[PDB]
Amino acid sequence: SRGFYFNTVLSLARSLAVQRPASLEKVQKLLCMCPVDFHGIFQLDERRRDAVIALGIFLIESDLQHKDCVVPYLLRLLKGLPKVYWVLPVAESFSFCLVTLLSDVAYRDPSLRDEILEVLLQVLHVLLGMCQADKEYLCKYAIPCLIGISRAFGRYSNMEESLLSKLFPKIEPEYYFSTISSSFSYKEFNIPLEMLRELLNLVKKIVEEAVLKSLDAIVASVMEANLYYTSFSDPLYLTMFKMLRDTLYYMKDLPTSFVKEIHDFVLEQFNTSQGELQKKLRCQANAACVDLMVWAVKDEQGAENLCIKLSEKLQSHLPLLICCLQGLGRLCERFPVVVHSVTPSLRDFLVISPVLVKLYKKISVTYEQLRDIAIDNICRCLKAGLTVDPVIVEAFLASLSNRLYILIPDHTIRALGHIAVALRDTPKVMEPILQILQQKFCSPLDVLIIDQLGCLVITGNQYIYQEVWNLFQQISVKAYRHCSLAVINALANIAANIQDEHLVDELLMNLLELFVQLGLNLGVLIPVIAVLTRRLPPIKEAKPRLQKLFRDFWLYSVLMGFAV
Amino acid sequence: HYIWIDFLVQRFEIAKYCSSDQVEIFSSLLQRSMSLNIGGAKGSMNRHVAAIGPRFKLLTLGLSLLHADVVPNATIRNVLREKIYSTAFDYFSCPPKFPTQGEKRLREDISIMIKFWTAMFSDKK
Amino acid sequence: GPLHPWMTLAQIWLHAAEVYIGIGKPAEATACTQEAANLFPMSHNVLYMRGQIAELRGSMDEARRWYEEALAISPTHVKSMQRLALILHQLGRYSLAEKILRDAVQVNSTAHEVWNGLGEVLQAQGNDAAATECFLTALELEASSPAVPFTIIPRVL
Amino acid sequence: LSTTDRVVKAVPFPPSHRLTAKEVFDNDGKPRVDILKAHLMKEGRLEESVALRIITEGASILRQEKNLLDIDAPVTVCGDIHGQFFDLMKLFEVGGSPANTRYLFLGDYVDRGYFSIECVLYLWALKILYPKTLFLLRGNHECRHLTEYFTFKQECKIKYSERVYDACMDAFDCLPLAALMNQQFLCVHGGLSPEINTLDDIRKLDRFKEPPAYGPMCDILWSDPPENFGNEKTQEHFTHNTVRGCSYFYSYPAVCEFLQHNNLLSILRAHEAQDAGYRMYPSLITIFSAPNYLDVYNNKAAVLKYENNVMNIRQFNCSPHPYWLPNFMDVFTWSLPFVGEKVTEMLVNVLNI
Repeated sequence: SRGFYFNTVLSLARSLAVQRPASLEKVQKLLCMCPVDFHGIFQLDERRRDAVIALGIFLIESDLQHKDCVVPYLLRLLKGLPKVYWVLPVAESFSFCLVTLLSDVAYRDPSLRDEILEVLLQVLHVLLGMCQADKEYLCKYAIPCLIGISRAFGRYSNMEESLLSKLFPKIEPEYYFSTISSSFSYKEFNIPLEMLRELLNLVKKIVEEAVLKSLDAIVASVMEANLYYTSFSDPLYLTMFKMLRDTLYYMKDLPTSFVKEIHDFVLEQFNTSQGELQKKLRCQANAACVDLMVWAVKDEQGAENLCIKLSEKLQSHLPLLICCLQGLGRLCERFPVVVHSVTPSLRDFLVISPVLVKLYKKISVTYEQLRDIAIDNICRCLKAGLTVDPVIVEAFLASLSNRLYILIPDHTIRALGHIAVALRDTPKVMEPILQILQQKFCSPLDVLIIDQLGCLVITGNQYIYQEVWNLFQQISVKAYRHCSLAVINALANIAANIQDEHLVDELLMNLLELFVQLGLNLGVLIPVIAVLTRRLPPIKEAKPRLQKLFRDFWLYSVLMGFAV
Repeated sequence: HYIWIDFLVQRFEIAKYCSSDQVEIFSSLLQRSMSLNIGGAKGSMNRHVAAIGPRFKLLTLGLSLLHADVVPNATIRNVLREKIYSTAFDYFSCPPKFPTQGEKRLREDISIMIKFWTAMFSDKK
Repeated sequence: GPLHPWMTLAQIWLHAAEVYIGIGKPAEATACTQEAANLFPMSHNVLYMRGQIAELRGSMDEARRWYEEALAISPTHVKSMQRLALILHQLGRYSLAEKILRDAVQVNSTAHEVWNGLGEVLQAQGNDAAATECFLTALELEASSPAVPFTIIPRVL
Repeated sequence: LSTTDRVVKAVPFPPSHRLTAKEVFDNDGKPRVDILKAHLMKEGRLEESVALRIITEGASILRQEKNLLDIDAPVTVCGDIHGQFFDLMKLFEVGGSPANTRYLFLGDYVDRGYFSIECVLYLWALKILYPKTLFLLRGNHECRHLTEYFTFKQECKIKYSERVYDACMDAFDCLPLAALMNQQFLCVHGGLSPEINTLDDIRKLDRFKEPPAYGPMCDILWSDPPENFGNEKTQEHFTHNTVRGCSYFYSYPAVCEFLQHNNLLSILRAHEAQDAGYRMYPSLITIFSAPNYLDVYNNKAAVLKYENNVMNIRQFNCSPHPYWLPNFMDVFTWSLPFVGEKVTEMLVNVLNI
């Protein structure tokens, strides 16, 4: 659906970018079909935008060749952008693409970072200049351009393949072109504090409310006079808080005054918004403010104060609660002392809060996302707290077992299985786990139990493998009906996901032994045998025992008539 | 041409059993040589008596290719047979004249004509 | 009276079917092309349309057969050889495609798709300089292409 | 064994006297539904004029009914039937006789089952007897495109006539599109539409037509619940159904928003076969009442008894039904090609000595 002109232009650019070095005259031609300046006022059509994009991809993939000629063209174009004639809005997407390729170029080479950053703040300063200084052009093409350049301020990729390259494949991206406020997802760019302080000043200036009322009023006046946007306040609000979180998400070693100031600003905004909202898009902004507050915590005292605040909040919007859980996990992993305070609240929430029951929730016959998120938070919590207190996990699974003896048992079983699988690097903790699973039989929960123990078997330990084979062999020799399809599915999964070859051959020969033991609905194991054996090269020589088992199996198969 | 055609014949005889890609090349080479223009002064082939060897040798090679059961479909065979018939008829559109070649080089022409006659007679499908 | 009204009717039906081909409705296209083929069963353009509908359906064999049959009638058709070269290149045989492309460019040297396909085939080899030159030729030729060929207007005193 | 008399004598030979209007309707015009039910279960047919009279009077009754029926609880709600007449009979056995049980059917009387005309005749007779207590909704197959693509048209032409088929189709064109149940539930065959936010958007439709290729009524008849339930990270209420080629899937937030804005509890629908006869997703419940779908699915059927603000699922198994060759094909069409093939082969062998 790309067309013909676009596809061949992209093919030409990509073929150019692989020829290193590439002759300068070809790039000069490429700039020749690129637009040129007319008295400082530019024009734009689809083909010129395509040419600009293709030149950008060529420069990106060209291993940073001949930047001295193209980069000045690009910065002149971005300088002339605010008054570019125009023939989801196209302008915001074009600005998104150009800011993206500029950001990738800035990350690739450090010598120009100051220049690119400074022209960036200059152009947003100019935009701030005339936004609050006609209404049709400003509404149609100025603020949408602001949103487009806002969507990708500082986000960048650290991959072997450039970022825009993934945006335009060679044969998910369309999602980025269909939403309203989507975005993208360690050399620590040396942005001087003055630029960051200026950016914070702009953020504080734009979050004003009176300007939002004025722009909404003028938009309504334009709409009634004779566009795709309806109300700019909420999308804007969301956009500036989002990129304020994202740009400062991963900075370290900053002066404490700036941290204190931003913490005060974010807490003020959060409490004001929370007070106002007790009367939709503001929930994501509240989550962003919460994340900023978690990042803005440096002392233990504030850490447990925040933990208490969230703990009161939990036992009273869904993404807000998810981000609250994520922030609680972040605090618990960053500070080990608060573990003893955070584990009881989360454990009680899992084993009891009514919100989980309502989410699960007459229904008479005659949920998992928050569940496993909390379970992963528990795993992170105990793997962070095991550095200080080695006996905390013992009391922890003692409490879980106590809850087990005293629906909810399914949650307990799943949690215990997750702890057992996640903590393979621990001392002999899995032996008590298998002990309690074996002793906790009696029962429809046997299916969940057998699936959990199969997941544990996937780990691949010899002793647990021997015990589980004893149990499964006894179960098979016994023939309940409900625990036969379960066992065959379990061992099929095991054979599908065993890695170490020693146990592979051992289980293969032992399966053959079981099959020959079945020699007095019988050949139901042969799909599992085929699934296992499709993972090895042909057998030439082996133990004569295995040859005897194969001979017996073949003679039994032909005598039952399974060969024909 | 008299020896080039012999080289082509032997190579085609080998390639008929050996491979299955040179067959298309041979078919394209044969198809683009003859034409269905039996008429006054346009046949894409000389009409002198002294050049009846290569003509009928090529026609016999085409017939042999047609009789080997190699071409899959049933619309190329119609075109090939029509072109062969057209060229064979086109040869006979001039007043008869007597041969001018030497005593040798004349026996083999008669032998080739007899071979083509036999191959044409055998064709019945 | 003369035979040219039947040509006009067949061209009408083919033009009608071409719109259906451009939107993705194989059944109506098949009905229209069968109706057109009721008059002339051996026309090459009707075989081209049959190959088009077979390719849209999703078969890589019937389209090849139809294209070969069409090329066996009029060996100077460019669209048929272009499509055959495309499907052959996507199949894997990289030998015959170059020869067909060279024959096509020898016959006519104003169709940009020929240059584009030639460059795409050459890219899989490694001599990408000639591929870039072919791409340059293709887009400079396409820069001035008309809706229909200019030779439609009769050349008569 | 006799070469003229029938071998399997326990099957009684159907009467060749097509029943007249006086034989099926009593002095007051009420259908004798026990007689009619026995005859149709015996694969008996009606005279063309009586079937046409029943269908057009029923269409006229629907025509005089409102777009949105105000049916009160208690009710037994039934999903797709798809021509499984003997399973419709089992459904009525399990749910209770219409003489003392209120019923709502969600469509798909035709399409895939080979007793579609018996289903139509029996449901129309019940509609005659209980015009304000038994209701029949439209499914997406109750249109010309699918009934002409599948076998219903051929069935009509074999057993009745093409004109009887067209009259039946116009009656299906008369079928109401939706129900407002206990002021709590929107009941439709398929589901929701981006263009339906209130019951009045349904009430305002013009239903007396062939279903269009697009729009809210189409979506009502054609839409499905999504593949993943409870983990819908996506934010779009309705997304393009790439399997069907038209209309949309609707999401759980969409349903919850519609229910809250309209003060509704849930939505009752059909359209997708279920191994148990039902699925509970509560914002949504699908009910499916066609057991052993296509004679191969081996599924159970269920009905939903809605009473006293309780949704009581009642399951039942499939029942035997008489056999038909595909597409109601006759023995001449089936066997004559093979006869001609084998006789030609023999002649070829006789000559190729």
